[PDB]
Amino acid sequence: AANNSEKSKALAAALAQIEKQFGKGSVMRMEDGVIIQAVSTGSLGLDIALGIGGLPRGRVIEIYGPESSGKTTLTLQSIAEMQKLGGTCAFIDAEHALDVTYAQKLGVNLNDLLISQPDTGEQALEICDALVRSGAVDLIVVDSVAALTPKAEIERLMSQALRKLTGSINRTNTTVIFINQIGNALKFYASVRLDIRRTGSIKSGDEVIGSETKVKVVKNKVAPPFREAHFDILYGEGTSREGEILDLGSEHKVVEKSGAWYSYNGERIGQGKDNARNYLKEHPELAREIENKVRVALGVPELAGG
Amino acid sequence: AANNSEKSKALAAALAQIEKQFGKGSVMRMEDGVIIQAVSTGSLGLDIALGIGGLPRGRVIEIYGPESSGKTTLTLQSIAEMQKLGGTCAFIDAEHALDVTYAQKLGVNLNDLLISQPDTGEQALEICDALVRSGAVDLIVVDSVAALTPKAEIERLMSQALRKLTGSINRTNTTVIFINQIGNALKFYASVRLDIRRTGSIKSGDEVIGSETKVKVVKNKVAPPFREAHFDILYGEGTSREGEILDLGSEHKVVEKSGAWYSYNGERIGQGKDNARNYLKEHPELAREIENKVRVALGVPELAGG
Amino acid sequence: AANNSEKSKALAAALAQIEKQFGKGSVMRMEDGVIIQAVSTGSLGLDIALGIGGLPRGRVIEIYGPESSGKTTLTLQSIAEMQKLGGTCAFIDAEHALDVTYAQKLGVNLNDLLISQPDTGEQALEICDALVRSGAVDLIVVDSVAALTPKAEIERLMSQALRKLTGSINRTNTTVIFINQIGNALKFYASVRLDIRRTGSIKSGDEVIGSETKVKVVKNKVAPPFREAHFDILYGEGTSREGEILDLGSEHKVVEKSGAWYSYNGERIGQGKDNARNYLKEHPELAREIENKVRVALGVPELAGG
Amino acid sequence: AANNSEKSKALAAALAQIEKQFGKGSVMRMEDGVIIQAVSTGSLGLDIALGIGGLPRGRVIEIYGPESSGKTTLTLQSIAEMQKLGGTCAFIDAEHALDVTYAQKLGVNLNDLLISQPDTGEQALEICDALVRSGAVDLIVVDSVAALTPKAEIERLMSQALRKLTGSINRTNTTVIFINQIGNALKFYASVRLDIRRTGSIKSGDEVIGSETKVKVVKNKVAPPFREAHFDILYGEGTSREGEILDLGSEHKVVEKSGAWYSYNGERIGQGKDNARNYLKEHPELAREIENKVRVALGVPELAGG
Amino acid sequence: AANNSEKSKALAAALAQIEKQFGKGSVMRMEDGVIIQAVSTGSLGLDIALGIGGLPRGRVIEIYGPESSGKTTLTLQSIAEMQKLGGTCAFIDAEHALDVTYAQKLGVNLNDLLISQPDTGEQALEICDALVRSGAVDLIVVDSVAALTPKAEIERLMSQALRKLTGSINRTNTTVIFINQIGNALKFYASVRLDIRRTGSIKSGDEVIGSETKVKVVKNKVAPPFREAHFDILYGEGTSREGEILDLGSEHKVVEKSGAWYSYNGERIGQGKDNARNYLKEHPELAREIENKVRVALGVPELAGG
Amino acid sequence: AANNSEKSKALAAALAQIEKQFGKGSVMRMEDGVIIQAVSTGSLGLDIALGIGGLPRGRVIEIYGPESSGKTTLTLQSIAEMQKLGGTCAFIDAEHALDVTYAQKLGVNLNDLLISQPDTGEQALEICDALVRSGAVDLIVVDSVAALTPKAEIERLMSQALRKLTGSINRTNTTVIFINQIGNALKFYASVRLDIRRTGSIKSGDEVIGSETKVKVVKNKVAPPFREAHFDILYGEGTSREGEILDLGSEHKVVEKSGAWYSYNGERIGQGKDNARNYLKEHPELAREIENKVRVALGVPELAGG
Ligand SMILES: Nc1ncnc2c1ncn2[C@@H]1O[C@H](COP(=O)(O)OP(=O)(O)OP(=O)(O)O)[C@@H](O)[C@H]1O
Ligand SMILES: Nc1ncnc2c1ncn2[C@@H]1O[C@H](COP(=O)(O)OP(=O)(O)OP(=O)(O)O)[C@@H](O)[C@H]1O
Ligand SMILES: Nc1ncnc2c1ncn2[C@@H]1O[C@H](COP(=O)(O)OP(=O)(O)OP(=O)(O)O)[C@@H](O)[C@H]1O
Ligand SMILES: Nc1ncnc2c1ncn2[C@@H]1O[C@H](COP(=O)(O)OP(=O)(O)OP(=O)(O)O)[C@@H](O)[C@H]1O
Ligand SMILES: Nc1ncnc2c1ncn2[C@@H]1O[C@H](COP(=O)(O)OP(=O)(O)OP(=O)(O)O)[C@@H](O)[C@H]1O
Ligand SMILES: Nc1ncnc2c1ncn2[C@@H]1O[C@H](COP(=O)(O)OP(=O)(O)OP(=O)(O)O)[C@@H](O)[C@H]1O
Ligand SMILES: [Ca+2]
Ligand SMILES: [Ca+2]
Ligand SMILES: [Ca+2]
Ligand SMILES: [Ca+2]
Ligand SMILES: [Ca+2]
Ligand SMILES: [Ca+2]
Repeated sequence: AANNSEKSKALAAALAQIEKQFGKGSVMRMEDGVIIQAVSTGSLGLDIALGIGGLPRGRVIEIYGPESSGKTTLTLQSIAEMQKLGGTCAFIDAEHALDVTYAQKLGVNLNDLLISQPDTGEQALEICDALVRSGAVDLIVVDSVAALTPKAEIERLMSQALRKLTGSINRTNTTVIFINQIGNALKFYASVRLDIRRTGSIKSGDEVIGSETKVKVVKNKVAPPFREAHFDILYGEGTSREGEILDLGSEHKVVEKSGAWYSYNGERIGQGKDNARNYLKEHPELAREIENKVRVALGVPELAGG
Repeated sequence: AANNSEKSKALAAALAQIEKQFGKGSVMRMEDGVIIQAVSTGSLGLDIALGIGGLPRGRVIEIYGPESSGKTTLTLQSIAEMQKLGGTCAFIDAEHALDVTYAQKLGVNLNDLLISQPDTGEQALEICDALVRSGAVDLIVVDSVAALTPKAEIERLMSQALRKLTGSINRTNTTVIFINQIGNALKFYASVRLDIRRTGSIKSGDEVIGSETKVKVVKNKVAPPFREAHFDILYGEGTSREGEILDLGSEHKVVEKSGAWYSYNGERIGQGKDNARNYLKEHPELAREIENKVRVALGVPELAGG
Repeated sequence: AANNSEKSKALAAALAQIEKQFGKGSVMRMEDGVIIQAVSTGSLGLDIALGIGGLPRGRVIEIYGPESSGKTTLTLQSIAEMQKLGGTCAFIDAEHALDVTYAQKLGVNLNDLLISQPDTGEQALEICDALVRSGAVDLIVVDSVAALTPKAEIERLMSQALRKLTGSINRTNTTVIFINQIGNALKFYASVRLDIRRTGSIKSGDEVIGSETKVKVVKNKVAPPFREAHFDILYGEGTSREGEILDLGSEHKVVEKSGAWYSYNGERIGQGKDNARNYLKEHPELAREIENKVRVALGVPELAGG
Repeated sequence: AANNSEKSKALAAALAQIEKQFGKGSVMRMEDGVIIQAVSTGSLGLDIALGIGGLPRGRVIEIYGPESSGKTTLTLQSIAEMQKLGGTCAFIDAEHALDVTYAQKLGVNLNDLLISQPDTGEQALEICDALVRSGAVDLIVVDSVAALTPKAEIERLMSQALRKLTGSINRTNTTVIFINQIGNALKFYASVRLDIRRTGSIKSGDEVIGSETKVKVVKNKVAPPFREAHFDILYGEGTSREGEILDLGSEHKVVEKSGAWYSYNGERIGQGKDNARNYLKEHPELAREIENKVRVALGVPELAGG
Repeated sequence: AANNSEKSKALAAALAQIEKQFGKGSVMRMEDGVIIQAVSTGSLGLDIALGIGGLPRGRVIEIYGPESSGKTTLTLQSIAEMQKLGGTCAFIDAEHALDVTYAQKLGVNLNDLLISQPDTGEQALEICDALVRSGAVDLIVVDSVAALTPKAEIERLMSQALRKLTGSINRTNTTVIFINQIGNALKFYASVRLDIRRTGSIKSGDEVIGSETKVKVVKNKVAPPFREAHFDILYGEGTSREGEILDLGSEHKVVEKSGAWYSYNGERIGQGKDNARNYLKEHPELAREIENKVRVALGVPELAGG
Repeated sequence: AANNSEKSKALAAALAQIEKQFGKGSVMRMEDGVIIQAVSTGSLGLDIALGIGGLPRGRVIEIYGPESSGKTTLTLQSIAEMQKLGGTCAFIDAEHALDVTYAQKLGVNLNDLLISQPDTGEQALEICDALVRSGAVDLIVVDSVAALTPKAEIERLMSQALRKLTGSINRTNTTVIFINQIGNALKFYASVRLDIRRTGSIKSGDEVIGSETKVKVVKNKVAPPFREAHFDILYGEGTSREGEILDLGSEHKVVEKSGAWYSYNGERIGQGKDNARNYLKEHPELAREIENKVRVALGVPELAGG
């Protein structure tokens, strides 16, 4: 009774003192929402699972998973989203696999993309630090952890580098994403860790044209962890974000399914999911409007409209 | 003399204080007119009997009467009228008898009609409350009182629900109509109670094509009670409102009967009542113009023209 | 000399003060013309004798004379003229003698004619007052004075009624004509009093087809009194107005008689009076043009052309 | 030398000042031409002698001469010419000799001719004044001066009348011609005075069919005086104007005499004068064309062609 | 350790005392930058090699080198730059080779250029002194050392003159440049000595249109000596300064080479070096903006923008 | 050595004592400048030759020379200059030759000019004395010496008069100029004596439009004597002062000759001397600005600008 009031008073005061003393995000409740500066992953479901609506800026991010699970796709979409915000992006490459026609399809502006193919793991982290320290680079993607071979071996690395790097990152608000194939110092320094995997084939006839994808946020220091997103990745197209908008939009009653049609605000979008997705692809301002309504319904920060 | 002046002064001051203290409509004179936000019943005669020109918005309405007397017809017309105003409508159904071809003939837009077929009487009133609380539903029809069986029985309900519901209704201006076949808590919470019954057959040859209908306003908190309306309900067509317009229009000298013809503003409408009704059906803007003149002559608020 | 100037100055100033104090028309000179809103009697000669070109609107008119002298004819023509102006007319009948084929021949539109056959003299004047008070009736004919029997007798009337009626008439600009067969309160309230009588037969062979008619304006408050008009009334046709136009037109040099022909503006109208009258009947716009020239020559207001 | 220049400068300036001060026509040179609104006399030779091509409008004209010299003929032709211009004419007759078959032969439209046969000389001049004052009469012929007997005698007249009449004539542009048989006040008020006389017989066999006629302009205030015209007047036909056109036309080289033929513009008109005159009578538009060329050659204003 | 701190303390204090006692620039470190009032040489590379961004004002300058190496070009550009600053310039000529079409192409305003062709070496230095002493001449070019023949010979000079001249120069802030063909007193008095030579031909086909040029700063009292600049001199155009801006701009990452294009601030300048140079020639405010960014990157004072 | 120092010390002390004892101007060096209250002669060259920039105020001036050499011109210009200073002027005339259109062209305000034509030489000097003694006349011109005939002769004069007059002149600061045609007492009392003569014709075609003029200051007590001025006097225009400004201005480097143009402060004045003179005439404030710079360069006091 007064026991319960006394107990809730004490919990609140402790939670507040913990946040003051150890920093925001140090203790959360598992289903907490958010009251934030983020860059979209290009997946609405993943932006929602992240709680703040995207990857947090000025932080270290790790994305790991088996090859062809969607890691590079997610980072190229993040680059395209950051470029849309007006930000400058760099790709530090130790894998030599980038396909720039694909990057372009995902919205990356290659004219403005910085690229580095470093001579060693040391050199990769030092170049990464130099770009962070410039104060003029907004997002860096490092591909990939394992490939970051020490000079001695070519003829604790991660750990001292990450110490130096995180120092720089905190001063300049640069976002840095490491792609890791499936390293340990990363586990503590990262504010967000994503576990991505293929969960099924998508097929046209017996031609596979894509993959069902699951991403789990296994570490999240800016909103509660362990949320998941499920979306399609289509060959040549990346995340089917328009599909997410229709699915989540209909689920949360923003978008109507009227017989065979998807409709929004009393107007038809398309007959069947493929037609409706294509219409949203052709009408990106409408797509963004609907997306933002879905974000608001779920308590997730909006993206830029306009 | 001065006795009479003193007496009239005292009556007026008491009536004014009663209205201030107990609310408008608490004491009226039986033939009072009105100085109001209403939705039409689809019957001109009933809108006139209601005094304010329709059902009052933000209030509870009860419509009761024997089966096939016209209750569902009146509520579907009210839905069509509310949709014409731009309002969102819901039908909460415990009778499983709705005919949507008929609803469409009466002008209901099924695309925009919310529908619920609840699992119990409790569930019906809770869903009704949730829709009222949304602030986004303008009119709810609940069919029907008796059918609202308590969960325990399936395996005071009305009374506590109506307490909660009327609280919500007053905050959001939602209109809620209960259809009752021939419950007690309704008698006090309802601002308007309608008693509807069939009073005769309408025939083509020996084929009955409709029914003469009488509606009595047995409770009216927004204008004086106990007025009545008489109109035809035709199978497949609902209230013969064009017939009411010609009848009341001619009665109150707005519409002329010139020999065999009905005429308005010096122009023929049709030869005989059937032809004139059909012409008004084909010329709804004229029908509304004449209807509104009749309303004005009787001291009843107008509907939207245009 | 200066005596004459002083005397004319004094007369003028008195006449002006009398008009200001007692109202226009209170003192006139017997051959005064006019500087007016009127409705034609259907007789050009009578419209001229009235000075203002017709009966004055917003006033009481009395027309009296022996039966079959032309009273009803004059009032039906006045109705037809008022309807031509767009005005609404009523006939209050205590004589039960109206012939509506004749009324139609005289140009009355029966569709728009209000009719009343009152239960008593009181009822006649009360209905007359109600029509005046509507503000929507332009001309009322009351037939006839003597027939207006008091209720008590059926089982001062005129006088108190005329007091009330003239009050209403002055507010609404309604014209009211009383037909009187040959009452006293009428003598003062009437602005115009007409004395009409038959003065001779008109014959085809030994078949009488009409009557020579004399109307004397015995009271005139809107222009000088005691002028007279002489015209034919033909069975089935009313006043021979085309005959008046030719006669007065030729008299005042507007219309030419060239040998056997009547001519206007250098063009033949017809050979002999009957042919010329028929031509004007067939060419009413020409008839009106010539009529208006005659009115202008005599200092009488014009009618509508077009 | 400079004497001559100084003298011509002074003369011109005086002539200009005289015209400004005393009016146009006050001083002229005897052979002056003209730079005018006129009505033809029906004689080309006389229209030329008048300088302005006809009698001046808005002026008083006197025509005097022995009986049968051609006075009435000239005035009837002037009437016919004025009617051709669209003007309204009046004949004020104290002689009782008019032959209207002759007037018609000369082109007078009797339908439009006003006629007066006054009771006295006074009455004649007063009617003349009233017609002038109308502003609607273009030409008045008064026949004849001597016959204008004073009332007293029947049981200075001309002089006070002419004062009043000339006042009216100047305001309204009416032309007034007085025929005088062979009065003194006329000598000064008239702008033009014509002296007409027979100078010889015209014969067919020993049948006289006409008369050689001489007209002298003894007073002319609109162009120089004392010019003369000589022409034939034929019984029943008036002035032989076609003969004048051929004579003056050939004299001034407009018309050719080719052997026995008269020709104009390279085309034969007729063999011998009689045939050529008749052809011009039958072809009045050609006659007018040739007449106007002759007028132009002589510096005389043209008539209407068409 | 503390040995090193003690040693660095002592060096700094000595360097500071040397500067105070012998003057700024007396001891420098070879790669020192600068913390200055300068006039541009018209070569960005040479302005950079000079450290302060141009020739120092209020000082003596020597420029020496073989004929046609670019000496006169550099001094005419310095004149044009000084005139751009609003300064008054003089050219003292003992060589008689000036081409003023070329001077104009290089931006010299001939209207404001003072010119002297002295009678002897003595007279040249005395006129130079008089111009310096005026306090109204900002830059003097003396062409050329060897040609400055003593009067006695025409029928130590430099040394006593330079003593007097440097006294005047220090009081008035006049800049004086001596052109020397390849004198000894100059070696000590000069604050800056430039060694310029042709190092190669520039060709269009087999037509030589210019020369590769090297300038070495062999003496520099205002910033460290022995730096070098390499640039093109084109016949008729002088130093290719726009070429320097593109080269140094791209080298120091201010200007982008994107495929075949040079670009700055995200906007194309031109396809290939010639087109980009011409664009900068046509857009001098942009050229200056880019030049100044390059200066800032290298630690060199800026020029006036605007 | 010390001989030279002793000698220069002695000279200076003697010169200083001579000035104290005999008055300023008693001993000068021939090329001395000046350290003064003056009125301009209207000639810049003459104002410069006078050393103090004009005639000295409060002194006697003699101007002598052959007729038409420019004496009257110089005195009328002096009057115009004195009036410009706000001073009151008088002209005492024994020659009767003054042309006041010319005086006006030279800038004399005739409204304010006092004039006297005395009866004798005695009377002239007595009136001159009375005007001086008023304390209210600033400049008096006496024309002319020879014409100043003694009364006895009409039926030593100069000498006793000049004694009295110079006494008055010294008290009141009046300037008095005597014009003398080519008297002895004048030679000593005058502070300034001018010898003016024509030295050549100025011609347009073979029309002489003016005269080259030389003025020598043969006596000067306020600055060194014997300086000369040469200027044009143009018929109707007086001294060509704008021409002097351009000539002396260009000579002393204030005004530029740039090709065919005269220019000042970088702005064109006119193409050729005539155009430049006219521009300065139209822009008197500029003319004065340039004139004053020339005066300052020569060590001569300035005139009022503004
Ligand atoms: N160049 C490309 N063109 C078209 N689609 C591509 C391309 N690369 C990848 N994809 C799509 O994205 C899916 C995952 O590829 P992605 O490179 O994003 O994963 P990854 O984990 O970075 O791969 P890896 O480990 O092989 O370097 C692929 O299965 C394919 O459907
Ligand atoms: N589906 C329909 N099609 C055509 N006409 C109908 C239909 N339903 C009702 N009507 C007309 O309206 C009349 C009354 O029906 P309505 O359903 O409005 O009354 P109710 O009181 O709600 O009925 P119940 O009590 O049977 O559910 C009927 O007699 C019929 O004439
Ligand atoms: N029904 C009719 N048809 C044709 N002509 C008619 C008719 N009624 C009247 N007239 C003509 O008009 C004349 C006068 O009739 P009117 O009714 O105008 O006079 P009244 O004074 O109103 O008559 P009463 O006193 O008989 O009611 C008649 O003599 C007749 O020539
Ligand atoms: N009625 C006529 N019919 C034919 N020709 C006529 C007629 N009247 C006149 N003429 C011709 O005109 C000539 C002159 O007649 P006119 O009447 O013009 O002269 P007048 O001076 O007015 O005559 P009077 O003085 O006789 O009244 C006659 O000689 C005749 O040739
Ligand atoms: N009059 C000119 N027109 C065009 N280009 C010129 C001209 N003079 C010089 N140049 C260009 O500049 C280069 C060097 O000439 P400049 O006179 O600047 O050198 P310099 O050392 O002063 O010459 P010199 O020693 O011959 O007097 C030439 O090779 C030529 O390309
Ligand atoms: N009235 C005038 N109009 C125009 N120019 C004149 C006039 N008077 C003099 N000048 C110009 O000035 C010149 C000298 O005249 P000015 O009268 O100044 O000399 P002066 O020595 O006083 O003459 P004088 O001895 O004849 O009285 C003349 O040659 C003429 O060019
Ligand atoms: Ca809808
Ligand atoms: Ca009607
Ligand atoms: Ca006619
Ligand atoms: Ca770019
Ligand atoms: Ca004054
Ligand atoms: Ca210049």
